[PDB]
Amino acid sequence: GPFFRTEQLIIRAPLTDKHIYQPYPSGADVPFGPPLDIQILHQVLDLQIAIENITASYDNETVTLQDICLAPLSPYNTNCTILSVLNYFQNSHSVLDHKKGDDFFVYADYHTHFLYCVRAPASLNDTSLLHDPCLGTFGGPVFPWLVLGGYDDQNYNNATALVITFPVNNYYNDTEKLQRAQAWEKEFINFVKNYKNPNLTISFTAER
Amino acid sequence: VDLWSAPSSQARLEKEYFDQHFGPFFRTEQLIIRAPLTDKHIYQPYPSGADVPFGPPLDIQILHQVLDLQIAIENITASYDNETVTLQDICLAPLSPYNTNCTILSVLNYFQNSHSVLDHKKGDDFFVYADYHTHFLYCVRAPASLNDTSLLHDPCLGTFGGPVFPWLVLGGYDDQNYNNATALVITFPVNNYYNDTEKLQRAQAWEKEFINFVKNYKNPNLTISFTAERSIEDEL
Amino acid sequence: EPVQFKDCGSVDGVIKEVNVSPCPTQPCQLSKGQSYSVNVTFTSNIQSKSSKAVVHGILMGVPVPFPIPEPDGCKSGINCPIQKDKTYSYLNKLPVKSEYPSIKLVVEWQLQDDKNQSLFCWEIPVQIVSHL
Amino acid sequence: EPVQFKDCGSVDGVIKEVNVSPCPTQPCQLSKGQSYSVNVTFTSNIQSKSSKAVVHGILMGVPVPFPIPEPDGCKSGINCPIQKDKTYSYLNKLPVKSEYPSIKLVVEWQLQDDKNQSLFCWEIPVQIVSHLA
Ligand SMILES: CC(C)CCC[C@@H](C)[C@H]1CC[C@H]2[C@@H]3CC=C4C[C@@H](OS(=O)(=O)O)CC[C@]4(C)[C@H]3CC[C@]12C
Ligand SMILES: CC(C)CCC[C@@H](C)[C@H]1CC[C@H]2[C@@H]3CC=C4C[C@@H](OS(=O)(=O)O)CC[C@]4(C)[C@H]3CC[C@]12C
Ligand SMILES: *[C@@H]1O[C@H](CO)[C@@H](O)[C@H](O)[C@H]1NC(C)=O
Ligand SMILES: *[C@@H]1O[C@H](CO)[C@@H](O)[C@H](O)[C@H]1NC(C)=O
Ligand SMILES: *[C@@H]1O[C@H](CO)[C@@H](O)[C@H](O)[C@H]1NC(C)=O
Ligand SMILES: *[C@@H]1O[C@H](CO)[C@@H](O)[C@H](O)[C@H]1NC(C)=O
Repeated sequence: GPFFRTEQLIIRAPLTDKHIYQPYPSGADVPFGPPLDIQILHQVLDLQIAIENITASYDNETVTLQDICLAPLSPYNTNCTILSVLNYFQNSHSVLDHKKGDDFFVYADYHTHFLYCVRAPASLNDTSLLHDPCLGTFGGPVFPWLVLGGYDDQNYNNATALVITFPVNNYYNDTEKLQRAQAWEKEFINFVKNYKNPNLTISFTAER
Repeated sequence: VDLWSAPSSQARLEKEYFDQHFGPFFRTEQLIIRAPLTDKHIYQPYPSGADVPFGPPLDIQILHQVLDLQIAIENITASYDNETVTLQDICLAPLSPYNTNCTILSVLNYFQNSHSVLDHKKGDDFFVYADYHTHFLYCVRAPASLNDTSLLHDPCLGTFGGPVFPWLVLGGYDDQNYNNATALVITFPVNNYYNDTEKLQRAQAWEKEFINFVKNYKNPNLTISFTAERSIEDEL
Repeated sequence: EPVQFKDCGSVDGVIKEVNVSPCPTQPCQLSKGQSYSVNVTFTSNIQSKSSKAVVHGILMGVPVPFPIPEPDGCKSGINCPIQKDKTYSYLNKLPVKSEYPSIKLVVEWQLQDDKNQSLFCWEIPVQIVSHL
Repeated sequence: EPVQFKDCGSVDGVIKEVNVSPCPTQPCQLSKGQSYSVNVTFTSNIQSKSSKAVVHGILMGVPVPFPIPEPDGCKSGINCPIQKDKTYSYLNKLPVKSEYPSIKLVVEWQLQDDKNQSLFCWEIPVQIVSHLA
């Protein structure tokens, strides 16, 4: 329930079209929605990283997302919990671009990894040539219905919107931590409100 | 004779064709990018060695965002004569059809305009032995090299088959210490089309959408200047 | 149109061009029940009395032999005997049948000479598609 | 401060905490001519009469032995004999000297018992610095 402030983003790709994944060497075509385009995913990834790098100032000290976010594995895994489809690739450009094939056709890429991870989001290893993990960076699974929208039934590949959620710890017995998170939220609102990319339509919500 | 030398001789031939066919004239679509909210950083080699300073725009996140803008610009499509006009229809790509990649003069082409090549690292469980710092430091001294001499083994040539010389894609550095650059220069050369006014009109119709797209692009981490060949004929 | 190709080991010759028609976009799309033409221009480095064409379809890294109607290159637009430094254009035309599957694969084409060595060897990406 | 560590095979014990001080940022930055303390809390799964501390510096994957003044672990905060299922804290303090080379390396620390097997085996990243970063 509560005790968790949500900084949320809804991202769509108006200037990008759906495309078809065709498995090698044959098989049924699999459609993929506009925001599941590889370049869109790279841009969204860099926006997410940028948000992770936002710094505010409170009480003569600097405040980063790491200082207010939900890090359930602290202090050995200090990675902030980020609910995002990019976390299926550990928020890594490298894992996102990871692909395998011969010199002519791709046998496995981010398409197959996506198809596997949405069915087993807690898997530490997909059962493909990639051997990549599905688990998020924060040590927990990212469920597909929380990071994708607009898809039909449970065909998550037909998603038309991406949902990126930064949960930060909420407090009722510590006004200082609340005001700190509120200052960071101010910097976050300024940043996202001054970010313009013709390939991305972005809706932002803080805990105003 | 030596059948192992086929890719090397062939790549040498592609390089020769490119520099033989680059030409002195083309339409220039240019960007000058700086990083206001990013400070310089220091690269320390493993296991030891002199520290190398790196300018603000050479931060890894800045380079990723700039690469995003570059790929997006390469994806700009315009409309003209009830027909679509992509950058590839008008870009200077000498090695076509064998190599259809558009010529892009940019530091990102030291990494073949790939996020993965940019994030390529090698090391033990704790320290990195080689990353984009070592690759950048190598390629600016040997731009035409087919491989760096490091654990990465990554090429320096930039996607169109030819070298990127550092003084063309970097600004604000001291002497020839390219790592101290404070500005990135990204150049898109477009064919002139002297005796074909139709494809010239297609080129200008793409240039207007380039100007509009870059005008509508705002990133708080970047300050972006941009010029197009169209700005000259638009006024005087 | 001239298509991109990988040389799989032409020891006794140098490929000048591999022209597949019609193939507007690459990898070449082969509509079922429809004939396509191949024209290989190469330069021979030796003199040979015969030439035998061999075709394989590579799937999952494994070559699958494909018999053609006529394997003799002397009846395929080449003036035998093959002379050194001369340039030739091997010609052929094959129909995509409806029995073929809708798969992606790599077509490998060789032309062997007297010593059973490759005057040319090339591979191109091909996808047999359905017109339905 | 509790630092991150890699377990190099603690057979006869379970590491609970590796504490290096002062180390505000990791990999631990060691200034020349200083002193740093290590405090390893672990749980022994075996009984043992003795315990010997063994330290290696791993450079480019090669372990290089580093003699420490007091290798006997029973004189470093551990009350020998060591009892099974009991928690212990190994303590030590070493100076970073000026003639040590300023270099990045991996510090491997183990504590052997009667069977010459590791009650704990851990390794952390360390950088001897001529200037901080
Ligand atoms: C230049 C180009 C246009 C030539 C086109 C030649 C094509 C039509 C031929 C050459 C090589 C052929 C393949 C070789 C090998 C196979 C495997 C075979 O699989 S099997 O199940 O029948 O054993 C099916 C036919 C198939 C795909 C053939 C299709 C037909 C095939 C692609
Ligand atoms: C608190 C703890 C985690 C750190 C304190 C211990 C440090 C200061 C010690 C442990 C392990 C030590 C290294 C072991 C091994 C070496 C290799 C040696 O190289 S050699 O070729 O000269 O023998 C130089 C000294 C050096 C780097 C030592 C420096 C000093 C060294 C890092
Ligand atoms: C095959 O290609 C060569 C070289 O382009 C050309 O000279 C020749 O006419 C072509 N053959 C046919 C039958 O078109
Ligand atoms: C000819 O050489 C090919 C290799 O290019 C080999 O596969 C084939 O078996 C050989 N045939 C004969 C009859 O030697
Ligand atoms: C060593 O660390 C443990 C970990 O909790 C602590 O209980 C103990 O008091 C420490 N000892 C010293 C001497 O600092
Ligand atoms: C004890 O074991 C270690 C490895 O666990 C080995 O390196 C050493 O040689 C052994 N003998 C000793 C320390 O006498």
